[PDB]
Amino acid sequence: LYPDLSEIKKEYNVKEKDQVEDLNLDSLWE
Repeated sequence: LYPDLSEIKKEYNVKEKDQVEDLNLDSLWE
């Protein structure tokens, strides 16, 4: 329940992932 209580930690926690998953599900598909 409630927010992620992060939403600027999460996005910070995701931006780092939203920048790598590619190189795993896009870097080896290239």
